[PDB]
Amino acid sequence: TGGHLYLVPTPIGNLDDMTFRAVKTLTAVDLIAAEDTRNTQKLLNHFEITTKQISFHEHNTQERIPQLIAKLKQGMQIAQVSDAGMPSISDPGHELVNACIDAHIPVVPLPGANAGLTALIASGLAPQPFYFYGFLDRKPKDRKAEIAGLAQRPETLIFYEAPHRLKKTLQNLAAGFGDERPAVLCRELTKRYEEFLRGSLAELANWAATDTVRGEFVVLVGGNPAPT
Amino acid sequence: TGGHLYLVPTPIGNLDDMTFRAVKTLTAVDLIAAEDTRNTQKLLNHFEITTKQISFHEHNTQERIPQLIAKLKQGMQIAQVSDAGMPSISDPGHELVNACIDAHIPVVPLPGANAGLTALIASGLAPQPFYFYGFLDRKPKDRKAEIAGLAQRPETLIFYEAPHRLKKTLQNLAAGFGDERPAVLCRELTKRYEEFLRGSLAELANWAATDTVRGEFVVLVGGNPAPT
Repeated sequence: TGGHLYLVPTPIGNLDDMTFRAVKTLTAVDLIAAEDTRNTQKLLNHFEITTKQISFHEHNTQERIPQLIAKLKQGMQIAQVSDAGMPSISDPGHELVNACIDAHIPVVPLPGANAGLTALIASGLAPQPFYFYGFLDRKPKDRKAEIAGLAQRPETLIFYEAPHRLKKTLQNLAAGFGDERPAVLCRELTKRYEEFLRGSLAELANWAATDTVRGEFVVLVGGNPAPT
Repeated sequence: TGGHLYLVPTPIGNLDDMTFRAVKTLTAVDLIAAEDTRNTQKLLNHFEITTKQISFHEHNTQERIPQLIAKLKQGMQIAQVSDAGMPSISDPGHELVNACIDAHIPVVPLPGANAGLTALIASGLAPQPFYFYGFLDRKPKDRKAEIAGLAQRPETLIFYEAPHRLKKTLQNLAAGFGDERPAVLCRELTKRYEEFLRGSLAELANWAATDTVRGEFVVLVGGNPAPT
């Protein structure tokens, strides 16, 4: 059996969100390439997986990718996992995938947890068509602009936001889209205090300024109801 | 404990793509609302789940939703599952979710299999931002038009297509986007003969005319490299 790269999703805060095939695959490969081996090691212990790990992240790629490709061309079975959910949505994973396609190594993606889509289905927002975006820009000036250039998308839009940034990002959202644009926040997805907060953007920006904001948020935004 | 609606993803052709929490949840609820109880019953047997089912699909919604809401307001724990993967992306599920939000019943989405995203991560196409679309229009005239109105999206686009329609849809894609637009087909995702075919749209339309086309396809299309 030739070398195969397996893309394996991991839980987003609930260990039972692991799949049977994820367990078997991580047990079966010769090596697991992880963003955070210390964090990943916790997951493997809980499922009693003994597979060795190798670190693989954004400070590693230029050194790690050729090492990984080489072991794959030798016939090694390798898994790539991220810190939470769906790997290879981000650059370091996506980059290893392209190297595999280039070296004609097969890539087997396992289906599994994705926070943006999991939130989407419970949001009450129209779940199809949809535009997954992720984090808005870190730089204040660059964010206000990428929002304005999205104010006409007619579909549900999906963002992620870090807690300390939620308030300001909701305000910009409301500035660039309109206060009365429907939206939904998903806090603590898959954990004890999982919570959806639904309302307008103005309404949710306000709420963000009054509360203890903890944990990563999914921020869902209804599309423009009359574009162009 | 109040009534809760659980949205539970099911495999897309591999039974190990089931999650631990999916098993526990379907074991724990009082009732499971399924698109195809006969097909769903097979899944429950294999995991030895004995929970009763109730049919729920697009010919059922107007009768079933009020029945379901009522049992939820009584305190019943109910799960909704689709025929494959991620439920409540489609109308009948989405519609039950809105009724829950309206009646202030909690909705707990479980993370799980989604064919469009699972393909995406192995495609070699830029996986972020992305625009999940699903099936293009059934009516020939309405398809050629919805394609032209997407020819400027700069992100990866994700469609689904039925086998007998793959050839014609690839041709229209190439007519409305340009022959040289990069694309990827994902055939038999998660099954024995799982396969990604990567190349230009012209290239893949051609291939569709020469081969035995079986099973549902994911069809991924790179974004316009210079919009507007």
